[PDB]
Order: sequence, then structure tokens, then C-alpha cells
Amino acid sequence: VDNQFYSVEVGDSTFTVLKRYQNLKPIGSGAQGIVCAAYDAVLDRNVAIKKLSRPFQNQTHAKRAYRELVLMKCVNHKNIISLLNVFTPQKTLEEFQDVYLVMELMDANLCQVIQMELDHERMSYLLYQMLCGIKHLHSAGIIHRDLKPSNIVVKSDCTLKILDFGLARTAGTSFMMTPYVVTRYYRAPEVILGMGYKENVDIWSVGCIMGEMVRHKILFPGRDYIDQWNKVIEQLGTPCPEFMKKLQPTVRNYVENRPKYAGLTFPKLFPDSLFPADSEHNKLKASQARDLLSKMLVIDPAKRISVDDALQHPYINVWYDPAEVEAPPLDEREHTIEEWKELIYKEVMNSE
Ligand SMILES: CSc1nc(-c2ccc(F)cc2)c(-c2ccnc(Nc3ccc4c(c3)CCc3cc(NC(=O)CCCN(C)C)ccc3/N=N\4)c2)n1C
Repeated sequence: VDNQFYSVEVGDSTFTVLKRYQNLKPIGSGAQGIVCAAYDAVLDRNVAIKKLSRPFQNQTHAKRAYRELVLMKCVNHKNIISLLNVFTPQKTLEEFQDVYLVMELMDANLCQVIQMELDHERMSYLLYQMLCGIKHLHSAGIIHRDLKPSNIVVKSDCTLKILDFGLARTAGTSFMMTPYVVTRYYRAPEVILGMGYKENVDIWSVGCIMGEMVRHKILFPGRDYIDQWNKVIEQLGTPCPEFMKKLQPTVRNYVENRPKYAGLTFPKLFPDSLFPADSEHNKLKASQARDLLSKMLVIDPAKRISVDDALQHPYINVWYDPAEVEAPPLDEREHTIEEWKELIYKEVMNSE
């Protein structure tokens, strides 16, 4: 029963895990949960273990935790999180407290990668894999809308996985008591301005990541959506009247009433100084990288490149492989914390 489990203090937290998981060491502790590295003695491989403490404790944690468990079963792709295991040490719904998630151990997140100079081979391979993952989600009917470096992980061999499935179709009120601050620098204008969106909402986030890889700074920092919008228009320019007409008349009022900005060309935004461009190879790849940035970092989604088109772009297309690109492949729920506990328990136990 519970002799299948042991308890060890990993930093501040107590981890109670199956005895197959050995030599726990803390990686991360924050909003989602606490993560540790372990050796899995049954599979003879290194794994990451994420602890969710009482994920049913409010409707935000609860909706996220449930969505993640369910959506895992709708995705089969090497660039998206796969679970090796999920378990709870508690034996009844009454006692049920914690869910543990187990997956392949990765070496770093894309935050650490951004702090490094990458050659064009590594940058384009990372972007290629991000797009493969996003296409897989899109073909499953999942539009992410919150892709960001901290939820993307890599191995030393430059292989990449996306860890999370983004925002609810309808989220509504996401209030929580915490110092845990959500990072929104990578969210599309559609998201920021509460517009309609389609698949290429996620192309804006890839743009913000690719731009950050090149600049080694956040493109669009800011305390809040106001700051963020200002940083967007200062660099890309005020968007055309055409785009304003698609805004709610009240956001439209705010946006159309900001100071106008001409906006900078992509050469200015991403000068030659930032690029590997010594050899003829690297000069050409430098212009192709800028060309792709200029098509992804477009405010109007009707003018922004699609996933399928980004995969056909010469900067990316050198990696193109039908098997990875054309690999074949809930949100409307509002519950009390009592009902969520049950829904999550049934999914962990696999009761239904
Ligand atoms: C969104 S947060 C998250 N959730 C999961 C997850 C895990 C299991 C699941 F089933 C599902 C999800 C993961 C995950 C999944 C698979 N592998 C990993 N690996 C891993 C290995 C190294 C590493 C990181 C992550 C993240 C960053 C990291 C954190 C730390 N902690 C420190 O405090 C470092 C230095 C502190 N110093 C300033 C004093 C030290 C090394 C660090 N550098 N790189 C992490 N992540 C990070």
C-alpha cells in the first residue's frame, strides 16, 4: 500500500514518491509546483518529478491541473510533454492531497538557452521543433496562446519539448493569493486586446522568443498590458486603421488614442552586430532570420505568417521532415473545489 512510497525533504518541500524514484535533487519551486530530478530504477533512466500540492484548492490551479492531465492523452509528439507516470501517495478521495507527474529529465529551459549565443544550426533547429509541437497541438484543436521560454525545455543534444497547453478556451476570473507573478511578455496582441484569434496567435510568441534569442533581452517588457502595448508600438509602429476596426469600440478608443509611432525597420530592430555573419553562409542565414522575424512579429494576425508557412520558410525548411511535421494527433467547465478534487482524483486513479 503506502510501503510502496517513502518521504524525503527536497529543500523546503516533503516529496512522498514510489520507491523506484531514487536520489531526488531539487530543480525548481514556484507557481505550477515543485520539480525534482530522480533516477527511475525500473526504467533505468533519469526523470523529472513535479509535485502539485492540493491542485483542487482553487478553480485556477484546478482547471489548469485537470486540462493538463486530460490533454496529455490527446497528444502523441516528441516535441510535446509525454508522461511516464502519474500517482498520488493517498489511498482514498477523502485523504487525496497531492498529484505527482513524472517525465523524461531535460537539462535546461529556454530561459537559459536565451542567455547563450547560438549558431544558426541550433537556433533554426529549436524554432523548427517549437513549430512542429505547435502544429501538433493545432491539429488536435489546441491553440496555446501563452507559449514562453520558462515552459519550454531542451537537452544538450538540442532536442526540445513544450511542457504546458496554454490558456482555457474561456478562463474568466483567474484570481489567486500569491507573490507568484504571471509572465505575459510573449502574449499576442489578440490576447492583450481581447480580440478573436486563430492558430497563428502562437506565431507571435515564437517571434518574441526568436527576437529574444537574437537580442538577449525581452522584446516587449512592461509592468502590465499598458506598458507592453507601448513597447510593441514604439518598435513595430502604430498598426494600420484596418486592424483598429477589428477592436471592441472601448479598447479601440484607447488604442487609436495612443501617440502614433512610425515604427523601426527589422534591420534597425535587429542590427548586423547581433548576427553570426562572418562567412558567406552566416551572412545569408542572418538575412533569412531577419526575414522570418519580420513576418512573425506582425501586429495584425491577418498579415502574420501561419505555422505551415513558417515551416516552409528557408531559415526553418532545411529541417522539414514529413514524419515530425504531419504526425497525426473540457475547457467550458466551472466547478466548486469539492467537484474539482473528484474530477482530478478520477483522472489520476484513471477511474473514468
Ligand atoms: C514549468 S516548471 C517545470 N515543470 C516540469 C515538469 C516536470 C515533470 C513533469 F512530469 C511535468 C513537468 C519541468 C521539467 C521537466 C523536465 N525536465 C526538467 N529539467 C530541468 C533540468 C535542469 C534545469 C531545469 C529543469 C530548470 C531550471 C533550473 C533550476 C534550478 N534551480 C536553482 O535554484 C538554480 C540556481 C539557483 N542559484 C541562483 C542559487 C537549477 C537548475 C536549473 N537548470 N536547468 C524540468 N519544469 C522545469
